Amino acid sequence: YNPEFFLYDIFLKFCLKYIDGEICHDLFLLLGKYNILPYDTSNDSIYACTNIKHLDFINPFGVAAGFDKNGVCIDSILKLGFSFIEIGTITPRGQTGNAKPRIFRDVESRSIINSCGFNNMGCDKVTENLILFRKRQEEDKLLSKHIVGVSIGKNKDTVNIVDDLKYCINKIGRYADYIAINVSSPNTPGLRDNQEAGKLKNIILSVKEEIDNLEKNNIMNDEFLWFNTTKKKPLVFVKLAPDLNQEQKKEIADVLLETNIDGMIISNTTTQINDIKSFENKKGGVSGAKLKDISTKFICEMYNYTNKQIPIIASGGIFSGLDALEKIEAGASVCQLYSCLVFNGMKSAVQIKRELNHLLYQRGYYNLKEAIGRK
Ligand SMILES: Cc1cc2nc3c(=O)[nH]c(=O)nc-3n(C[C@H](O)[C@H](O)[C@H](O)COP(=O)(O)O)c2cc1C
Ligand SMILES: Cc1nc2cc(OC(F)(F)F)ccc2n1-c1ccc(C(=O)NC2CC2)s1
Ligand SMILES: CCCCCCCCCCCC[N+](C)(C)[O-]
Ligand SMILES: O=C(O)c1cc(=O)[nH]c(=O)[nH]1
Repeated sequence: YNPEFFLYDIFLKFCLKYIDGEICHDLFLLLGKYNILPYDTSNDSIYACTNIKHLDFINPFGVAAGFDKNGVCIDSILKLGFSFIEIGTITPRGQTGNAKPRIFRDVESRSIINSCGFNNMGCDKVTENLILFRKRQEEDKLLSKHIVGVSIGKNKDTVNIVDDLKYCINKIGRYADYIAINVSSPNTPGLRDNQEAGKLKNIILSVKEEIDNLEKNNIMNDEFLWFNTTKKKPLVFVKLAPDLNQEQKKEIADVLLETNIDGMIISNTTTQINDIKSFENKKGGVSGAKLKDISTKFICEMYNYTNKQIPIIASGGIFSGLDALEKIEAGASVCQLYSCLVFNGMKSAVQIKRELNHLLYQRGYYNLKEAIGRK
């Protein structure tokens, strides 16, 4: 491995015991901004590359939304060894989010709870940050072929979700490889109710429509319209919460096929977790190890209910290569990490890529794509 990763695990050990969780996170981000994290400069195995339609991932691990909300250190997080990152969730206008403290960690169970409430700098600032990233990407050998998706959402006092989505799309869409529609945060009331079938359908179609209209105004070639990685219009995903009834699920499955959505992220955080003692005090959505089983089962169902037609992005509870293969066997094409980063540290992507590779060999798969959906 590397010593650089070593010191940071030590600093991280310290910070987990004594420092407030949001502060640790900001600290991590500040280190990224300053470009003093370690680099994974290794070639990823050609046997674990993956794709979602025409969107190609050099490796199957990315970082989930809510980690770099404002795109302040995309380079540095990608350079840890991840194939992609999802920035945001963003909203049209900058927002403080809910009252601090709003993030707590339980180390022993490797779980997190949060009630952030979409704290972010807003679309215009985040768009400016993405633009600067995209300019660096053109000059930096390590960033080529790396994917950046943008998670989009609504301001908390916004009545019309769709108007919020549309505005985001027209601002930042050109710079995104994909757009994740966040209708699943349990920290802005209601929002989660937008997963009801009628509103969701309308939402997907308006998203898809605004993206298409990006292409129509401009005089330039596509090479110049899409200032992203794929050089094409961003794909459209929707991230779902796991706190839904079986009937609801089958009904959401239906609308995804009907609207021909490019993919689904399963899943967002849960509020259905009761047995974490340090979290009785606390409010919001739950991440980490305890979410793994629920999230896995949710992938199975949706893959089934969509007839293996809608590419799945998996989240969360993913810590090991084994955790990772479970998701893939259940039907995920690609995996996002969040908590693992928090508890396992900067080495997370290097560690997990090796384990997925070593485990793909013991199960005698020829490559990753062959494992998808092999229950
Ligand atoms: C502090 C925090 C902030 C988050 N912010 C977002 C967000 O803005 N948008 C989103 O779609 N998910 C958000 N999430 C959910 C994560 O993206 C991820 O789906 C969830 O943590 C499950 O993954 P995990 O078990 O690997 O941690 C957030 C999670 C945490 C813990
Ligand atoms: C991976 C990692 N390594 C870190 C080393 C650190 O110490 C140093 F600043 F380097 F001295 C501080 C934070 C670190 N992170 C963290 C990143 C995000 C973290 C976190 O808790 N998110 C809260 C939402 C749970 S924790
Ligand atoms: C500014 C050098 C001090 C670094 C010591 C603690 C972290 C070391 C990681 C440095 C790696 C930075 N770099 C060159 C990989 O980007
Ligand atoms: O911003 C948040 O509070 C948030 C958003 C989201 O999608 N998921 C989550 O757990 N928290």
